[PDB]
This record gives sequence, structure tokens and C-alpha cells, in this order.
Amino acid sequence: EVQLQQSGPELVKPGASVKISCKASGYTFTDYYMSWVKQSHGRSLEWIGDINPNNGGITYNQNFKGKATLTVDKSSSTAYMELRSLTSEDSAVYYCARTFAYWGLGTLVTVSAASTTAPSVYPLAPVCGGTTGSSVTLGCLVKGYFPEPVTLTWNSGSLSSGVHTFPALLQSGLYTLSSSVTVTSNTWPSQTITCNVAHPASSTKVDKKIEPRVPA
Amino acid sequence: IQKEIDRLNEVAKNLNESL
Amino acid sequence: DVLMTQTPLSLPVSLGDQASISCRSSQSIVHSSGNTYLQWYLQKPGQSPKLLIFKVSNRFSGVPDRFSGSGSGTDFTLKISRVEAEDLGVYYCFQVSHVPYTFGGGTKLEIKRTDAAPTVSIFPPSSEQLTSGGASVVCFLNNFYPKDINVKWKIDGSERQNGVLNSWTDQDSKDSTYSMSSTLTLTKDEYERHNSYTCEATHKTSTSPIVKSFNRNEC
Repeated sequence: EVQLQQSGPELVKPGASVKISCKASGYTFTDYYMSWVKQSHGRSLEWIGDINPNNGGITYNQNFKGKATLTVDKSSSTAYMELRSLTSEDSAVYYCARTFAYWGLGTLVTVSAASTTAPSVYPLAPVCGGTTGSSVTLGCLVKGYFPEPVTLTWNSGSLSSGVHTFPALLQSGLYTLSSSVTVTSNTWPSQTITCNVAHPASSTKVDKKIEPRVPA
Repeated sequence: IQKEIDRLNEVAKNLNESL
Repeated sequence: DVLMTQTPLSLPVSLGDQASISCRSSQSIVHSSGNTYLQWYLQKPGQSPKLLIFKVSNRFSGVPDRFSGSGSGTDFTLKISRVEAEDLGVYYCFQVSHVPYTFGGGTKLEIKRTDAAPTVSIFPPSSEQLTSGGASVVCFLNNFYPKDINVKWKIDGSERQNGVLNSWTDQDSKDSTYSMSSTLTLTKDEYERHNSYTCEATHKTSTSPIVKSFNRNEC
């Protein structure tokens, strides 16, 4: 089958450059244009340009001239995009596509000054005291990591019903995410509930038991 | 590229069945 | 450049219902060959776009027959004769007749259900975060419908806007609700200088705002 294999995720400093690649298989590379498309914020799509692998001729989107340079290597059936003088606006998923019908899985490019940064992981027990209903909600805050992703589970994944894990957001160049879990109030604190967080890039692994807030 | 798009239904009808 | 305008932004439907999505071009999109290269895609979360229809009305490959594309001039339409769960996601039109090729802004297909009031929970900073100089107060607003919600933070009765971060889930696959997390971040020093912290939400299921508050000095 037609297959477009794109290079892995790129973490680039502001003002640097990065070169992305797309290896084609399952068809004759030089019989078809290769196109590149940018997607930001998981929605807006923009066409960057097309290259003819046979002669190297290019049709660019005027708005990406100077930002993007398209090349090909026929002997490896590979198309290349190099992105210049990167800024936050260049953080996006960049797709290659054949005839706009066979798409690669995309290459995430993240522009950031941050080094790899382990998260601080905080257990969120309810406000001290108070009345409880038939259910109780606990939380877990995963603050200030880089790059994505973290993995977060509750009781090693055993607790999955009643969980909401929210998409990470940026704050000071770093990611933050949170997650809530709702269980019957007969379940906690009588039984242990722990949020488990892993951040592979930093080899960070933290398990936080949710413990009732005590006054003293 | 437009001539390529013209020929898209040369392929067998076995792609994108789960959309 | 040709502007592609897609409506609606979001389309809530019931499974099994018909659905239609509109795409308006700001000018004619007829290529010099006489053909119109308007394509439709479905993109599912974390996935690459998948081609449904090319050249206005030609169904691609093994795309199910319940999908069809049509139109002329500056009106284009994608129809789904019977919406199924695998069709949920964002639909995009794309013109490849005039350089620069341009996409519509997408239409998200979602599940319609009855209104549901948010369950709101507020969490003070953890004692462990306090030892670090920062303080985040977290408010969860869970399992509500529709997705429109307004959240306000009050510190000692005064609205606080700086330092608020809001994050939404996608539609729940089991109950078709939405949830959201709202975090107020302050310095530890500031947090300890004030007493009352309030998460306030407005949602169409209540004529009054939903209030959840705690006092830093209560225990």
C-alpha cells in the first residue's frame, strides 16, 4: 500500500531551524508531486507547497516563502522540509501528502526555550472537613513539565470510571495538566486512591496517595 | 497536481472504509 | 486568495440522523481545465485527515456510500445519509483549483443530548506545593451539557482574572457530556494573604451561578 513515513517529533529552540522528512513507498516516488500542510491548534489547516520530485520544481504558498524550503532525494524516495528561524507560531503538526489523498501521520514541531523539565506532581484532596454526599471527587495536578507527554493513571489504571484527565496547557513555556476522579464516598478515604504520573523524557515517575487534609 | 486528483479513482475501493 | 467558509462551526446530531455541512468559497473555484477541485476530509482526534470526496462529488475509494458531496458556483455541501459513531470528528473542505490552495475552518460533528448541570469541585493548593512558593487553586466542572460555560474566580469577593487557565475535555463517549478544569495560579505569598476563594460558573441549566468556595482559615 501507499505509505508516507514522516520523521519523529522535533523539539527546537526559538530562532533555530529544523529539517523534516517524508519517506514514500508503495508507488513510484517520481510520478507524483509531494505536498506539505501545516496544522496548528489541532484545527486550522494551511497548504505550504508542492514539489515535483522529478525535476525539483516547486509551487510554494507565498506566505511561507523564506520560512519553508522544500527539497527531495530521489535515491531514497524522500521529500524534505526545512523550517527557518522558528518562533512559537511555527509550533504545529506538519503533514506530507501525495495527491492530498495519502497523508503521513504528521511530524509535531514544538518551539520552546525550555529544557527537558520534570513535572511537580500534587495530590488534590478535598477541602478539609465539610459534609460529604454520595460521591467524592479527588484531583491530581501535574505542573511545569516539558516536553509532552506525561502519562497519568489512577490506582495504576484500575480506576478508570469517573476519571477526567484534561488536555495539557502551556504556562511560562511549560506544560500543566490536571485530572479528577469521582468515586462513591464509601470508597475513599476507606480505600487507597493514588495518582500515578510518568514523564518519560525526564525519567520521572511519581505516585501520590490522596490523603485527607488534616487541621492538626 | 490537478491531473493526479483526476486519477484518484484508479485505486481499488478498499481505502478509508472506516470513516 | 480564495476564502473557504464552513458552517456550522459545530453540528450536534443524533446517531442515525441525516446531516449536512456547508462550504462557501469567496469566489469561483473552477480550474483552468474546467474541473472543480473541491475535496472533503474527515479528521478524527489525534489522526491525520482522511479523504472522503474529491472534485466536488466523486466518492474516494472505499468511503461508505452514506457520504456524498455536491455543489456548484460557490455553494458546496457534504451530506451523511445516516450518521454513525465512527463519523464523529471534524470535517474540512479544501480547494485545489487556485493557488494558494485553501482549507475551510472545519465543522465538528458531535452528539446532541439533553441538558446536564455541571458537578463542581474546588481544591485548595496542596500542602506540598506551598513549600515551593507557588499556589494553584483548582476547580473541576464535570459532566455538563451543552459545552458553553462561563467560569469566574473571586478572591475575598473581588474578581481575579490574571493567572487563570482553563482546559476542556472532548465530548465524553459514554454520556456525551463535557468537563472542564479551571486553575487559578498565584504566588504562595499572595495566597496566604487572602481568605476566601471562590469558583463561580454560569451554565444554561441554572438561572443562578453555581458557586463553590472555601476559606483558607477554616482549618
